[PDB]
Amino acid sequence: MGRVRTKTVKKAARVIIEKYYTRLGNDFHTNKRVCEEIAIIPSKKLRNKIAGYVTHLMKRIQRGPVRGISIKLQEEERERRDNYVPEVSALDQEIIEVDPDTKEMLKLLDFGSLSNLQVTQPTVGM
Amino acid sequence: VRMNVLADALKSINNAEKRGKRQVLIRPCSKVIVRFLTVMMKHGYIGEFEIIDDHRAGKIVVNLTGRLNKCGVISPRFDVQLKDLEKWQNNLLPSRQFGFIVLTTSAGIMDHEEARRKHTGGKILGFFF
Amino acid sequence: MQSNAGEFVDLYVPRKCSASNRIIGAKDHASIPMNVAEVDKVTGRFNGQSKTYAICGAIRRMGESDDSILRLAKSHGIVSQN
Amino acid sequence: GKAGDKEWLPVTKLGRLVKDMKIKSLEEIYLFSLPIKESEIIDFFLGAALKDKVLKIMPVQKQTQAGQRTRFKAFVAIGDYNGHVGLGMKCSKEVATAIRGAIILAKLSIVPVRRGYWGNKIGKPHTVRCKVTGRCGSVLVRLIPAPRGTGIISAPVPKKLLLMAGIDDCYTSAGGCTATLGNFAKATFDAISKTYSYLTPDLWKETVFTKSPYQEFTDHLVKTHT
Amino acid sequence: SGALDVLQMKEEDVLKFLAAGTHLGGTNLDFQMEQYIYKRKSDGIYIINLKRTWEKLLLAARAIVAIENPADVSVISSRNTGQRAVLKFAAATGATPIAGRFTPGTFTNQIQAAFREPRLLVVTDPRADHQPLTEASYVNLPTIALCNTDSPLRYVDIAIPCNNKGAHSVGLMWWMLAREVLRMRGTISREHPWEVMPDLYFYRDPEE
Repeated sequence: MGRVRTKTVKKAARVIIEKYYTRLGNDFHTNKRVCEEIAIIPSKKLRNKIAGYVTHLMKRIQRGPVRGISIKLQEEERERRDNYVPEVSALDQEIIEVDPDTKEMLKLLDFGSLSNLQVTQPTVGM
Repeated sequence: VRMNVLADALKSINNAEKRGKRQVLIRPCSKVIVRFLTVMMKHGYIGEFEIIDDHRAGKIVVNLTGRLNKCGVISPRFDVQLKDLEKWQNNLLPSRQFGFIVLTTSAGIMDHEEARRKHTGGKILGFFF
Repeated sequence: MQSNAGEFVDLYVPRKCSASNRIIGAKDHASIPMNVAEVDKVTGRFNGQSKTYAICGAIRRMGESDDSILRLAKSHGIVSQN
Repeated sequence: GKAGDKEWLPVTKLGRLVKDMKIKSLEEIYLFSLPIKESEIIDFFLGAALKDKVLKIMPVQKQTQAGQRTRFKAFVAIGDYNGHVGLGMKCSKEVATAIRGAIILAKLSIVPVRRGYWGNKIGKPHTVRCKVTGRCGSVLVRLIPAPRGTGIISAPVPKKLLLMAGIDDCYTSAGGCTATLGNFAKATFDAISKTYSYLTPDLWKETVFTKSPYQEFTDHLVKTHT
Repeated sequence: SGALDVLQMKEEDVLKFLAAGTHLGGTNLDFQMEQYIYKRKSDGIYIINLKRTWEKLLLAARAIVAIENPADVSVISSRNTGQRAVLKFAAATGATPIAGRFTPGTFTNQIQAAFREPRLLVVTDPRADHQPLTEASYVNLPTIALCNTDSPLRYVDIAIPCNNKGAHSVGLMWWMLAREVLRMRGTISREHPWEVMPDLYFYRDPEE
């Protein structure tokens, strides 16, 4: 057994998926022949490996985002989460009130609106 | 106990200046400490200072700057005869050019530079620079 | 520093930090000049001439610089009653 | 045959301002207490007055299951006779490479010294301003000022450094194990550093806080430069 | 403040401070954070003054203005809450973000390709980004950050107090910071509503 993939495979596998993302299928044989044309792998046995790992990565890339390499459409959805989230447009719900000892600060700083009072019991853990 | 008051005093203001401070509290206030710090103020190593009054002995508070490097005491109090002077000041000062050995004479408490012009030896107390 | 002529010597005259009153050497890489920008104070828009400070590494590394920078701006502006 | 150097393309901000020659002396650099991260900056301002004096070339060696393995550790001094000195240590497998590594490192760590007078003035300072010390792990030195024409009265090791510094008159005394000269020379160099870090009544007048070269010359550095 | 009421805190901003819970601050205190606090409740929670927060905001922001290049005021945050906030900061105003893990040696190397020499730093939370602070004191960088009650001060020149335990307190404060620098330098000034809001400086917050 054994046969844990080396770094020479994992380095180029990531690269080949980033710049030829479109050409990929999810079949072994198709992904082999693409790697043969978009690059030269100087061995035959090495080629049969790099294809198989390119296949095995492409399975996971069709789920959530991989943390070793980037593709375009994930950076799209990244941007779409990072410019507005549907949760709020209001700040925060527009009116939030506070309890005393905060009101005393506001009293001495010329503010006197939009408050509630509750004088919660003593004390820490008690 | 507190055998020598002046000797315990200077170490506070020495320690305090190093850490970076500019107000201190020194007790228990001897007249000897006052006239010391008066001479030390003229030359410009410390600022104006406030004597708090108590019936017990008082307390003194000082405002100081980073100009001071160290004031030490020399104890016990030896005599000087204006030929012993040159030997003392060599060992105790960083340079001939500046630094001030203090002493007391019958003509009062003063630096060594003044005592030489009055022809007065006396008992040495401390130094500073 | 002066001589017989009063001729000034010493290759560089070092700079002396604001809240510690001591001098920082050629190698001392925790000493920072910190530029505060003035404003006109009629519209609250930037106007040119800066207030510049200097702080030594000793007060920085112990965590006393925060008070010093506050006090410096407290004796000037912008700080009123904090 | 074929001619022209091309050497020293700066990757350092401070190095670029020197190469474009908008910083006119090292004295500006030291006044802002900046690091120097390249060895060609110093060798641009100077380079026709810097000598080197290789102090010791010392072996050290550790033990492993195949026996000894020895690396050569050499100390190399550097200084022009106008007030700038430095010192460096480096070790390597072989000799010449370690020496050349130290001649680079010593230029990098170069600093100025402050010279002063005895008790009176007649121009041109000949000695140390004040009585200072410098310690490196149980070795210390006590550089004491001296009158003109006494020469440097010291051991052989600090007599190198102080002579290169342009400090021509000095009294000294040592304390502790000076046999292990790596301590002894680093403790001398420690003392020589303190000269501009010792406050004197001359320097009591307050500085004007002139604006930094980093600030003023930033206009050329807004292209892509770092 | 300085100018009489054309820089002083308005009635509007008070609501935003209180809705984002910035006034609240943790149980543990430091001896450099004593003055910023006013007092305690009847319970463990110590109420930061908002007047004292406001003054520190200004000269902090004015120092970010004082540089003549806005491409070398390098902001840093590595906590997840402080990722989205800083990204909008340094996108809107000319600055350089360093998001996530710092990867040490980036202020002292000549071989690394992420080497930079900035002038200022603006850090969230000293006790997540202790690494850049230590390296700042090797190359003479001024430093600014957001402190809490229990965050110690060391290798920082000025603090900007905040609740900042992972809250709307974070994103609100980075928005306000970017608002001020534009009032002095930019043409956004008028001091009446800016188009950009603090509703996208808040945390990603994993959605349904």
